[PDB]
Amino acid sequence: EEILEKLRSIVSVGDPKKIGQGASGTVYTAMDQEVAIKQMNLKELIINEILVMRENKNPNIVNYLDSYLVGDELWVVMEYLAGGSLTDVVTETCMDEGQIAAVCRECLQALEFLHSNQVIHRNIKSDNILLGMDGSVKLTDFGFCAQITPEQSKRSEMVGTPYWMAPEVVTRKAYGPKVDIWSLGIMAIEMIEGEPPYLNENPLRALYLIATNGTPELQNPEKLSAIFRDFLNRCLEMDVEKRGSAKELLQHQFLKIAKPLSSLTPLIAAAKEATKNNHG
Ligand SMILES: CNc1ncc2cc(-c3ccc(-n4ccnc(C)c4=O)cc3Cl)c(=O)n(CCCN)c2n1
Repeated sequence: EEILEKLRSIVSVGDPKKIGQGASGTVYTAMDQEVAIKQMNLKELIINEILVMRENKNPNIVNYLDSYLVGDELWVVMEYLAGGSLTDVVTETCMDEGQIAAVCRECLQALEFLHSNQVIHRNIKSDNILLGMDGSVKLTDFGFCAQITPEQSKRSEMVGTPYWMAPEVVTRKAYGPKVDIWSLGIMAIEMIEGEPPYLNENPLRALYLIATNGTPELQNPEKLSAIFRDFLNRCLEMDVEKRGSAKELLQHQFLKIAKPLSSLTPLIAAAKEATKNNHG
């Protein structure tokens, strides 16, 4: 009806000329340069995702291309980043603080371009971090994003992935763009330990634990620099006022030891090889 008609007007009807799959729905790679195209069988959430990315292009954000659809079902074409996801790196390799810092910088820069444009991601995690072969870092999957306004600057709906969700979100309190900061802090734990806290627990158990403990403890804090140790706490602070911002954290001392983005290309190569080991 109405909402489908609005989406119909955004979608192009030109000339449309394989990752495999597939969660909601399936994602492929094709030839019409190398691209990535998703298929969903058919809503305002789709419209919001397409609009936010179409109207907020950035080198630190995976680039939108075009939109098509047959009868129902829908096609979103976007660029392809060949280095894969950060999840493949954090789960198969060890990152030094220099490499961990470099990633956080690119992510904080991607969060500063968003927070200043009244946009909260709300689903920051390593799975939603994609890598270029040159070690470039880009944010993806904005299906959970929420645009804020001068009149309404906060929200109260429970959205995101449990293990990366800030306490104020799981306790159904009002929150802002600093939930992307907590999620960044959890993603830093990924780059240290391989997993977010409580990953062995089921998602509901994790939520309960996040409400209880608040700030999560690292398995081996003594293996970290006092400057990295400081960066984490500035991300994982309970008080929203005390917790750092994308702009504020971009000027942190931990990001000065950031290695060149080229230093992430051996991590990528390792991830690629380890992805081959798991199959054979
Ligand atoms: C591996 N390189 C790589 N590089 C780029 C991508 C891009 C996407 C990707 C990301 C977002 C969208 N998108 C955009 C706007 N509105 C909607 C409804 C939508 O689905 C489509 C794709 Cl195809 C995508 O889904 N993947 C798959 C893994 C991340 N989800 C990608 N993988």
